[PDB]
Amino acid sequence: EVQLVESGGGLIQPGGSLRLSCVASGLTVSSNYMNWVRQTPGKGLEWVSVIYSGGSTFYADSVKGRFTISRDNSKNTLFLQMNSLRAEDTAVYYCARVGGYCSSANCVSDVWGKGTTVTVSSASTKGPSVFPLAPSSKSTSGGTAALGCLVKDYFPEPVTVSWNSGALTSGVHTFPAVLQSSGLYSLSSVVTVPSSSLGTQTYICNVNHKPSNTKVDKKVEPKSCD
Amino acid sequence: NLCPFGEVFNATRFASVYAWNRKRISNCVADYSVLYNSASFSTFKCYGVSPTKLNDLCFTNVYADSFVIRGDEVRQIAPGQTGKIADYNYKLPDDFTGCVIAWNSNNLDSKVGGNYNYLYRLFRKSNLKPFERDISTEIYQAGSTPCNGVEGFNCYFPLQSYGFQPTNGVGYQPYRVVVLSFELLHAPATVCGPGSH
Amino acid sequence: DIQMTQSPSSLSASVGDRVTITCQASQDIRNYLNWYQQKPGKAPKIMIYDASILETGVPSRFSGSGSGTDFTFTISSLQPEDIATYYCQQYDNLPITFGQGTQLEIKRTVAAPSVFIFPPSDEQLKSGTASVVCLLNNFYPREAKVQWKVDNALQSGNSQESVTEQDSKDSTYSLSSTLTLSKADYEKHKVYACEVTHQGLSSPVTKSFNRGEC
Ligand SMILES: *[C@@H]1O[C@H](CO[C@@H]2O[C@@H](C)[C@@H](O)[C@@H](O)[C@@H]2O)[C@@H](O[C@@H]2O[C@H](CO)[C@@H](O)[C@H](O)[C@H]2NC(C)=O)[C@H](O)[C@H]1NC(C)=O
Repeated sequence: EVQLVESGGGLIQPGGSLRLSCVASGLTVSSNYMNWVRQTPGKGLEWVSVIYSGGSTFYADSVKGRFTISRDNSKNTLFLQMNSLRAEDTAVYYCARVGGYCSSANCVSDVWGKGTTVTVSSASTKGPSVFPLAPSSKSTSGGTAALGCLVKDYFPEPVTVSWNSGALTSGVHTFPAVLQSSGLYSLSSVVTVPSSSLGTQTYICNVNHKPSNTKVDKKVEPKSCD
Repeated sequence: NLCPFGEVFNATRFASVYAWNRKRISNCVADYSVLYNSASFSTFKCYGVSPTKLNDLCFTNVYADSFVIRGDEVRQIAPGQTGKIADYNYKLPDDFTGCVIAWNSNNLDSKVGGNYNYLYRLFRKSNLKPFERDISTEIYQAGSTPCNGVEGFNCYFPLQSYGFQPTNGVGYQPYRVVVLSFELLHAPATVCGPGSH
Repeated sequence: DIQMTQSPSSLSASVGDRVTITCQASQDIRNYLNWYQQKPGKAPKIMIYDASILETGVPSRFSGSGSGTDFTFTISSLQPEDIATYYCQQYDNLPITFGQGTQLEIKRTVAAPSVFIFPPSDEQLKSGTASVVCLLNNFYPREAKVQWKVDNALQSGNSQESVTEQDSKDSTYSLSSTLTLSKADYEKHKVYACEVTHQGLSSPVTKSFNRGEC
């Protein structure tokens, strides 16, 4: 196996800089063709930069003059410096060794990393607001009740959601975030439970937003008539 | 006695770029008009030397390097260029004083089904110094595990084969390249041109 | 540069069916073409080396063919463990180019959606915003119309829909429609409803609620 662990993605204002790092395991970055490739959700995969084992570097036209690829053989890490970042550079960046050049017996192993999200915007970091999607008669049908948590008004991405601290797993649907008109992301995490479990079992959703250091543990209780 | 320029140009067989051939022109008179009059050259670029004035000059030695590459790689045979060929196969000095002549050879070096006799180097630790030739077939260690001559994971054969076929695109068709380097040392110039006193 | 064209951009096929994806390069790339499979959320995984070579671990149902400027990626018998986005990539010519992508959807029996509705919580109303959440769960096909009726008046612009990925087991989808209003706008009306039109329903289903309590 070959592992490519990446880091350095985060929110950065237009014009700022950012250095993405990619540590390798089971692969010498100074002896391979190491590639940086970004993927915008709307456009798809896009090659960014490549570095040869001998030291030669090449960059894409949308990237030339602004980015710079490099490496440290002692740390065995591939670096991508990004300057004068524009809003179009917002994507998930991967480090990889593009496989191919196959002989009859052996090929070059194609190994991709995990990816880091680089967001470029002028909006400041905001934390999420967690509200309870409460179970009720309108949410009960066929002996199965539906509850959940509404994570609203957060920036940037991502946000991790669990239920009962990883205990409740089956029937959990966490919708992908949508960018609201106010420029803030918002999503919902629903879960279907038995209608009888509304009284005994306690349901708590755990929302974590690392970009803002926000940790919320909201207890979703059924609707009440006060 | 004339210099054997036709010996390297109209040769029936050429060498792979990683094992490029070199003919040491010495003790002869040249006829550079025969090189210019041939209008079948698709690429003819001289760096430093003046082609017309080259006729009325003398040099200590001349070197004619010959090899075959791809079409889209002919641009790499130039002073101050980077790529697979310029770094791991054939490197020109940044102070190059000579000429690069490349012509398409799809009707000579291409075979239906694939002409896998021409090879190039894919993996190499350090770049090639100018006018260096590396013909080693040592298994390239791409990782931290030793190879011990056996090919496998992270252990690649450093030579890739050109798939030269007559139906390839222009960029992947074979091109024959001849590089002329005029060396003028502190020694009796023994390679003079037509108009030398 | 080399422009890569992948067709189709999205295709739906049942289990066990034969899936074929074509890829065309703007110029000759010989056999230097890879095929990648990217699961939802994961990173692109190598699926086919050099047009035809099959990566170790990939089942024998996968196959690849073609050379020059035309290539094809084929799945003989489709299984639900294969739903992903597939790309064709050319190297050996910089810049390395990819395809636009091909979504894979597993056809199944039409399933009616389970419709729920969630009124805005009191904790959110105390902040000055009201978000009504209509929820459709476990349905196929993915296409479904969701309209908002506020006192028998179609509300547009406030709604915002989000669909989850196709489940790797049920091959079903889930949709959430959030309608956001201000505190005064939410107090302006009494009845809030979401009307769902879907193939699995013989008629549109409406989930409604009155402000305060019914
Ligand atoms: C490489 O190509 C031709 C070789 O000319 C040869 O002439 C005879 C020896 C015959 O046996 C064949 O090998 C060739 O035709 C040179 O170009 C001219 O070619 C025409 C015919 O094609 C010939 O009549 C001319 O004499 C040739 N001109 C010369 C010899 O100056 C060409 O110059 C050769 N290249 C070099 C560097 O010599």
